[PDB]
Amino acid sequence: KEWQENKSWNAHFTEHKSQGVVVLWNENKQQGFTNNLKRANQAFLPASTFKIPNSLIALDLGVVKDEHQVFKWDGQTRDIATWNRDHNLITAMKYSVVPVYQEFARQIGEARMSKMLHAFDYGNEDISGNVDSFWLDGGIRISATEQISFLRKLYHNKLHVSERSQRIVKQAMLTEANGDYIIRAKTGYSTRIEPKIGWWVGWVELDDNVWFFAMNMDMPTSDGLGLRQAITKEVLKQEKIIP
Amino acid sequence: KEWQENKSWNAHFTEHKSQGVVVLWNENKQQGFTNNLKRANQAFLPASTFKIPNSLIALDLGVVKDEHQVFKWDGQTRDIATWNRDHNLITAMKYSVVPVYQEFARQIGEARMSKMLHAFDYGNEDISGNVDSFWLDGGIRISATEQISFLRKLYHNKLHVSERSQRIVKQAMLTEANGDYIIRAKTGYSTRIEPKIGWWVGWVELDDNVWFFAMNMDMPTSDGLGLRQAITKEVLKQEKIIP
Ligand SMILES: [Cl-]
Repeated sequence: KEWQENKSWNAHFTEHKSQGVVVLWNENKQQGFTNNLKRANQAFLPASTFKIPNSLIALDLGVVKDEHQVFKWDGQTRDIATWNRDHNLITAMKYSVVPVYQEFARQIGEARMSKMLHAFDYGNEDISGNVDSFWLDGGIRISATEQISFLRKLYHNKLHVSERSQRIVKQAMLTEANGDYIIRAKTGYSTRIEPKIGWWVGWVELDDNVWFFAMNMDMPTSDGLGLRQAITKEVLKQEKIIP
Repeated sequence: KEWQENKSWNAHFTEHKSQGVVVLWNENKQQGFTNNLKRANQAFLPASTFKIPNSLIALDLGVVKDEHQVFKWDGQTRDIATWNRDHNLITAMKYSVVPVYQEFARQIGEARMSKMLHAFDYGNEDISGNVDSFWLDGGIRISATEQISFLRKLYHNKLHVSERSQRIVKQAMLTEANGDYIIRAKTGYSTRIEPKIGWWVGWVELDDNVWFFAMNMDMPTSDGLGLRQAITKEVLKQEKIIP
């Protein structure tokens, strides 16, 4: 649980006229690195990163049966095109399809949702809002360092849900894989309360180690959204974690 | 019809100066495609493609605890540099580490191995030869279309082992992923009995379909190994399956 601040990464942000935080955790060595200890420990709305615990709970309670169950589009056209189609758990996570996840949350219900999040130690002690809204409207907050602590539990199958639920969600988090590395992760974009931010949280699997990461950054327009991944990958490259 | 022959792809073999087959299977439409209906049905030694059933059997019997268990290098240098290190199930499949897998076969034993392959309906189901080498220089043979038949059952969690064993092995088969597709697959190089061949078998996961593949090509020399993937992706691209 030992930490180093590297202000030198601030350059990856200033390059884009942005502000933000990257937090890395070396699993083998049990050491953390961040450009900004303060912001690393500040709590923000999780927006679509909340689909990770939402997925786990829906699977564990059998709200969702498996990763192939189809959730049919409701016929209402929303302004994100990829939402306007049938989804399973994999594609719902891939395209961050809020309406699907909102239906999951309703079936979970407020009482089980609250208890499972307490079991996960996820988020602030007193959450609030409606069950299908709280994770959007500002009823729950989490810091990049707290995202890492949660992801390390999931990695290790240590959360208070079945092993099966955790394996399925880790499959759903798969984002990139090559001969050098696998990334399992989830993006977020929080717009409903200031400051508007983007998220990318997850890990990098190597042959010999795993690097957990969580980043957030100011995101006043959707124009910068690609920086969530690019800035994280710049830091991974600089740190020789990926080529 | 159910099966369609597309000699068009033969051009990918000769443009890279070799010979072989590709079999594709459309899961949604239950349709098959190959450039050589004949060689598609021809049985060869599975070589390291046998790591898929071997892994499944090892996990299900508890010979292997999970994907993190470490198999320590014995300190003897072998031909392939990447073998000369510690491995877990994920790295052992990535690097095709025969020594690890032989140790599995010995602990499984001839009687359980034979029974399991009967229940998998795997190729000629014949394990005459060394229990720790039959897939390499022994009596077992399998066709590309029998590979696909087996791989379909694995995809659907319908092999006679636990769901957990199947999900772990499908994780271990992860070869490539991006915003376009996921490939789960395993390579094979058979050199001890003629004709020498290369395999690549697995599947391509898309948003709303899965394309199983099984391919084998002549490999008189280890210089063509790279072609196993290259010819398959050439075919995949031509069929508009991957960009
Ligand atoms: Cl996976």
